[PDB]
Amino acid sequence: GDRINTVRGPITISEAGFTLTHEHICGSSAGFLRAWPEFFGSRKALAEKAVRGLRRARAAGVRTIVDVSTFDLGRDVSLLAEVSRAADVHIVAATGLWLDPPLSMRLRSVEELTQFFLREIQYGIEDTGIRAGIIKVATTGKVTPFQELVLRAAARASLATGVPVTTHTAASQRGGEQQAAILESEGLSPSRVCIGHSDATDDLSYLTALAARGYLIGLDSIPHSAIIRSWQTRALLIKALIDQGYTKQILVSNDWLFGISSYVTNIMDVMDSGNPDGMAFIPLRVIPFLREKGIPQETLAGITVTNPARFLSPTLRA
Amino acid sequence: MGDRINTVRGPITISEAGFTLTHEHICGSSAGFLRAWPEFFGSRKALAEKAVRGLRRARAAGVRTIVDVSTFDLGRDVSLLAEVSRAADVHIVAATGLWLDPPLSMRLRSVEELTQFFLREIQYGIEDTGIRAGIIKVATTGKVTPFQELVLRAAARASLATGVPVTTHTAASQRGGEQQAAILESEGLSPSRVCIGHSDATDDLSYLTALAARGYLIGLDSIPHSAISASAHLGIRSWQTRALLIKALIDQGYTKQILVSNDWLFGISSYVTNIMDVMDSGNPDGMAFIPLRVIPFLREKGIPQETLAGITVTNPARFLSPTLRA
Ligand SMILES: CCCCCCP(=O)(O)Oc1ccc2ccccc2c1
Ligand SMILES: CCCCCCP(=O)(O)Oc1ccc2ccccc2c1
Ligand SMILES: [Zn+2]
Ligand SMILES: [Zn+2]
Ligand SMILES: [Zn+2]
Repeated sequence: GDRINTVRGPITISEAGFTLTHEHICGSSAGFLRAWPEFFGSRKALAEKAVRGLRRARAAGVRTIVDVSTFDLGRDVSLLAEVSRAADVHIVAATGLWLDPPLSMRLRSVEELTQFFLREIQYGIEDTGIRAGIIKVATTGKVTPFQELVLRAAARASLATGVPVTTHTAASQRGGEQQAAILESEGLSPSRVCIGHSDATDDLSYLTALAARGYLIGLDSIPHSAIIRSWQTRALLIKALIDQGYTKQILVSNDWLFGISSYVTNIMDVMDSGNPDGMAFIPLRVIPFLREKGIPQETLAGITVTNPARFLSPTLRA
Repeated sequence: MGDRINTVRGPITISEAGFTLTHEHICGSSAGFLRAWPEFFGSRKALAEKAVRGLRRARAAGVRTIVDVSTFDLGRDVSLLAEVSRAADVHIVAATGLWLDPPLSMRLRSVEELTQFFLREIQYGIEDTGIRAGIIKVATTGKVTPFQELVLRAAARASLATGVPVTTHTAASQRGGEQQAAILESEGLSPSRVCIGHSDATDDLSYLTALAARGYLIGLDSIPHSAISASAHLGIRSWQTRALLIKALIDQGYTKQILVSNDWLFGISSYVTNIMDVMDSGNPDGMAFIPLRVIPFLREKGIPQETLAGITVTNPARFLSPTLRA
């Protein structure tokens, strides 16, 4: 133990089950949900939609999701705890920073950012006692100077705790290469890192090189195509990496959410009509699509159960 | 409305406000930051206790009310305001609006949506506290951005629907007040509902008097910032220079347009670490700087006691009093 922190407390890795490693309850901004809950109809309406959505995902086999909403994505761990309890789905909460850090974060040193990430992992988030079980970082283009500080702080928090790092990248710009250079310079093992949004390219050699270095490859936005590139085209990247022998490097998810304020108004209605399966898109469409392309059950179980368990269990490090 | 002002302890009558500092902060931060990382300030309790000591000392020096012009995106925590207002027994008026650091969920909103957010905070309450804003704070860069113009129009519509005043953050060295006033007036807002803030950062009396002559309130609100080289041997600019702008505006006949404040804080995270120690070293009086140093300096220049009382009492009362909506 080696246990994984969830918003309801620690769980053993055998409890994690079928895990979606990149999801959101709500994509927002710090403070926003509590200051303007009517933007989502109400806090109650958002909670009830998320409960129904997680209960839908649970009925399709999901047992754990990783909500990679950070501070600056408006993460509200008390909402996560509520919907987790009512849906009987484990939710792992995140620390780190995404692409919208306020001034009080932008002006911090790497040492200070490290103590904030560590506080959220070791002590708890806000006054809730809920501890993060993953560190989420986002970078753009070439890593900005501040984004490099965040990566180094993330590496340092991970190295003290064994909790893994998952990233937001622009795959069309091959952004994981710069992320990997920085994280390795800190001494972080690639086996502690998921390079996410990696399904947003056709450049397989970029993904294969990262997997061959030990990185987990986050093919985590497949339903976003379903809203030229078909979602089945993105799904075939999973088979491509399987076929090259890197199934133990693959993590798959929807990158879905149940409310969104960090974008144009009503985008949630467009997203939901584009993907009515929500977070069940992965188990209900991608998994059977991979099966009829000849992927065996043992491999799919490895990807959806074994890999997330290894990824999320704190190590220390191989 | 009429003769009642919303505070973090609930409504009070005009007469209760007394000596009022119209531009102050308990904590200069970011949305969510204080609750997510209180040990940045030592602890929430350590920050509350520092604010309470500070407000008590300002109260001993005569202060009865501060206006905390911290917006959502300056990390306003009205629960913290209410706690320290009650412990110090000093009225605190809370703000809505948006400052210079709106997150994505604010940056992508329409004017109609921002108008609703501001109305929510004035008419219903901030977050789930029931505490209603008594002022609308807006900030612009020198030249107003498209989003900042949206914020100004929403602030005007909220002010016109509720009667609560608007107070602004400007770059005085770029005459920021003039672009703001033009946008506000294009929405039909009276200049008498608007304070143009940080106006003591300039020595351009022509800029200050023209705004005053249109009925704007002039926020000479950061006097002690001057109290703490460069390559060109530039020097600082003393706090007495800033304070003499008060006398200048009195001598031009615009006594009734002057608001005076410290723009102080008891914690700050929206700046490089350790700026708070530097500020407290430079101005140990905190928010008491106005009553303990500025008032006697102006008295010493022949300004009558009753003129100083009108500036620090009557002008804020007239400005804060909700004005115009049946
Ligand atoms: C800016 C959208 C708020 C949620 C961002 C979370 P993400 O970095 O994982 O990826 C997303 C997630 C949802 C999106 C919806 C519309 C457009 C782009 C989107 C990108
Ligand atoms: C920029 C972080 C300070 C919070 C904003 C307060 P303000 O914009 O109303 O005026 C001040 C108030 C205090 C300040 C202290 C150091 C640097 C800048 C300052 C600006
Ligand atoms: Zn992302
Ligand atoms: Zn995401
Ligand atoms: Zn300001």
